Amino acid sequence: QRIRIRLKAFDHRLIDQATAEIVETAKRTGAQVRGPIPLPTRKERFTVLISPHVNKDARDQYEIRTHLRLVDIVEPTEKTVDALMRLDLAAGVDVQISL
Amino acid sequence: PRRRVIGQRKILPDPKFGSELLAKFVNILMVDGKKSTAESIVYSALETLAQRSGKSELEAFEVALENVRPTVEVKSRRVGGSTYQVPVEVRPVRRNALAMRWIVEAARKRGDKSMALRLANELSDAAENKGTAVKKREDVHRMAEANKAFA
Amino acid sequence: AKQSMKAREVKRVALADKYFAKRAELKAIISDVNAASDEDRWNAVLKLQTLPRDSSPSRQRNRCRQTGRPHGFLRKFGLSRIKVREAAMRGEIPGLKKASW
Amino acid sequence: ARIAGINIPDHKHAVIALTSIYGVGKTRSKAILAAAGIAEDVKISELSEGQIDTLRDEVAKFVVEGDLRREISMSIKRLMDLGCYRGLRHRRGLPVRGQRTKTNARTRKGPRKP
Amino acid sequence: NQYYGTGRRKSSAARVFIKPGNGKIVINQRSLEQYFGRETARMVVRQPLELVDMVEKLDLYITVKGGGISGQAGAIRHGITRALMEYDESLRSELRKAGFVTRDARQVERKKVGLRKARRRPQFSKR
Amino acid sequence: RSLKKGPFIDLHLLKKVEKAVESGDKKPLRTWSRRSTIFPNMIGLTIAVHNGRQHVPVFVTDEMVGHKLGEFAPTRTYRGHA
RNA sequence: CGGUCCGGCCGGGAACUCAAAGGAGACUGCCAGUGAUAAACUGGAGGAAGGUGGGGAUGACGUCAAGUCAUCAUGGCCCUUACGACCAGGGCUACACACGUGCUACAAUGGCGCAUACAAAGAGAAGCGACCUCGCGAGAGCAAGCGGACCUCAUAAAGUGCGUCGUAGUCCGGAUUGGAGUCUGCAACUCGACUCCAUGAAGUCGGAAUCGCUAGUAAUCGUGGAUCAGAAUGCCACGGUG
Ligand SMILES: [K+]
Ligand SMILES: [K+]
Ligand SMILES: [K+]
Ligand SMILES: [K+]
Ligand SMILES: [K+]
Ligand SMILES: [K+]
Ligand SMILES: [K+]
Ligand SMILES: [K+]
Ligand SMILES: [Mg+2]
Ligand SMILES: [Mg+2]
Ligand SMILES: [Mg+2]
Ligand SMILES: [Mg+2]
Ligand SMILES: [Mg+2]
Ligand SMILES: [Mg+2]
Ligand SMILES: [Mg+2]
Ligand SMILES: [Mg+2]
Ligand SMILES: [Mg+2]
Ligand SMILES: [Mg+2]
Ligand SMILES: [Mg+2]
Ligand SMILES: [Mg+2]
Ligand SMILES: [Mg+2]
Ligand SMILES: [Mg+2]
Ligand SMILES: [Mg+2]
Repeated sequence: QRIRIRLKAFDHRLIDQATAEIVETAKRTGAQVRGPIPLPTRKERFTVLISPHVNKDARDQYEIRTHLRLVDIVEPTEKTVDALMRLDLAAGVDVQISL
Repeated sequence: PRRRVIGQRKILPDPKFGSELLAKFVNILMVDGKKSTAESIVYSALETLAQRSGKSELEAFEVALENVRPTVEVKSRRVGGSTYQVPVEVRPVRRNALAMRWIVEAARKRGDKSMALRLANELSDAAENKGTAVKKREDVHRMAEANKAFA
Repeated sequence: AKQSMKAREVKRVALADKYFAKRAELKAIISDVNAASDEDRWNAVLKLQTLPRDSSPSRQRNRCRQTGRPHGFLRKFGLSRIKVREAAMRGEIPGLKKASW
Repeated sequence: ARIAGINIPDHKHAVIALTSIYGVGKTRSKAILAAAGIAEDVKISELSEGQIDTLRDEVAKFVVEGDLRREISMSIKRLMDLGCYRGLRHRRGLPVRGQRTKTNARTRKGPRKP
Repeated sequence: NQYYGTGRRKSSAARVFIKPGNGKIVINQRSLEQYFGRETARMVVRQPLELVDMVEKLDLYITVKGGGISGQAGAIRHGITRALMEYDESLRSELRKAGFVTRDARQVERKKVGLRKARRRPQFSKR
Repeated sequence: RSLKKGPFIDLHLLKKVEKAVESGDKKPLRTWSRRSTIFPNMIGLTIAVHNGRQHVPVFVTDEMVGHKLGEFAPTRTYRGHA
């Protein structure tokens, strides 16, 4: 079968190393790893007034970039699934697995 | 333009003929960035001059252009609270620009149906040295040789 | 401050999920022509009024979470514009840096 | 030419000329000419009379010209004597449909008197 | 072999393949006259193959994405330029003088806060 | 305007009006509900509807059925400028 | 390249566009001339780009007792069967007038009808809502897919081709009002948005005077987002023509 892994993060270095940690621990159990692919980053923008009162033209513009990585595994032996479900990464990465 | 002196900007020739002069003409006629509309109008008027009253199809335009091009202008210069109208020579490119602008603005204020045939009449009578573009030229002159003493 | 306004708002929130999103059946369902075309639908339309004037999701003003400001709200953070700026510069909203493109 | 609409439209395309009849707009004119079997790039010229009164009593199926005006004006009088809100606004001369009145009510109130 | 070129304008992107020895201009599985209805776009696409002259000496298969008529026409011009530069490798010097080789980098300017447009300012009045 | 899927009227006004047409006409019926449709059921009774400070009495004729009650009690006082 | 129902849709390819990580590139670096053996200026080559390449963020010491005690925080003062608290209705939408900022026009470089091209950037779970059926229409019923480079919003408009109107207060303009409706919402009277039929004011380019803009700018044409049950001609963004 195929197992699909989607990684979301707020910065690109943490998610870059997280994708590494995945894809070599997948080759550590001798599995074929398709990817990793960078999907387009989704940047949400915000624009706020910065005075407490009556100053319409004075504004600040912020953004949050969400970085998306995709990796597919196409030759899972039983020691690949557990071998991916035991892995410890810092708090900035959200992983979603798909059977 | 205190300090930074400027060069020039490129302009394409015309698809149908390969002229820069007429490409200037349609930029001056264009409104609102509708280039297709202005190309249509100018081709529609120029052939309407050529085979109704006219020559080899580029010559028929320049003959009407030369008879509205001004050779002298008025520019004003301040004293301490007086400004003399000093006559000045007009530079070639400004001559073509002034001619094209006067033709377009005379064609805009006529009373006929299309814009193509308005342009057509104005260019035709500019070839015949009458109309209102040519008299715009005549009276810019008149005022230039009225102030001939301030050269 | 006007603490009492915050009290009104939290009471409306609680009482509103108290009734609606649970008993919307009195309008979302019984109004259907397949549910009734007669006195049943009329009885439901009149029953929808004895529920308190609150309990509608359409009476929450959606104030700030810290100061309770009505205006300049941002649904993404739950704060006013003033508080999101003062907390974003301090570095507490993750990933929210100043944008320049 | 006269229609059941008593007015006399002039020599232009029929779908436009039948809108000079008070109470007939463009959609009504298209319905009229579609039921009469008449194309609408045909003038009031170039048209039969055994084609004109088929128009006349095709348009006789609507509330049209002076009979519409009566119907409208008494619907206004009704409000004006009912004493409603729309009636107060009609009887006085102010906008009725809830428009701004501090500024920009000059169509309803006419040219401005200082 | 294929001789390939990539060209880009405001928001368009064109890939150009040229083959020896036939006269087809085909863009998005369409003729040139079917695609560009404006003769100025038709003129801009024929520009580089006029100094580099031909009768029907190479056929070109083009696809384009994004932008409008002028953007796509300029992208195709730039792509033809790069492709034929890969073809001959010494038509470069005269194409430089024609201005066909420089990627026109004029992009639309962003709208700025407090302004009605990129530079258009609200109407000011003293009082 | 409102959907044809049911006109609107309150409960307290509905009960007050039914009991007033059973019991014969009475005091001007005091109400605050300016949003309720006038029904056929109360032609002839006098309803005093709130306008913000007062209760304006209205005598319902048959022409009023289908309108709202608040249409017959103006909320704003104004009589010329100068 | 094979096959095909002729749609990258299947096998397939990793070339190309693109996506997003890393790296290279521009430095008066090079060549002439001028210059006080200067710092620097004009010109040329190469180059995708040349002299701060374009745009943004970045706002020194201070000025105006500038603005905000109604975001918050806070010294002092004041209220403490009310200047505190709860509820229904109303009001903040009034209207003789004056001003500021916008939108739509006064038309033929246009209006209307039919056909047909080319975008970017976004949003979405009490959410976005396709297909099909009904309605002239706003919409309704049924209901798939989508926490999304996959599904939906969502068939871009100016443009091009054909026809018509033929300089009129018009087949320009679409204010105002009458009738009939849809949807959101306990509830559209005061006081919502939208649709259909009818009505068709002013307005024919604007006094004194005054504003913005140096290039993908001005001008014009559409698209999206936040706020938000519903409710933009405003605000913040995006591309097309130019
Ligand atoms: K009419
Ligand atoms: K109002
Ligand atoms: K204080
Ligand atoms: K109110
Ligand atoms: K406006
Ligand atoms: K104005
Ligand atoms: K009209
Ligand atoms: K909304
Ligand atoms: Mg609300
Ligand atoms: Mg309003
Ligand atoms: Mg733009
Ligand atoms: Mg502003
Ligand atoms: Mg590759
Ligand atoms: Mg600096
Ligand atoms: Mg002060
Ligand atoms: Mg003050
Ligand atoms: Mg105060
Ligand atoms: Mg209240
Ligand atoms: Mg207000
Ligand atoms: Mg006119
Ligand atoms: Mg400048
Ligand atoms: Mg527009
Ligand atoms: Mg917009």
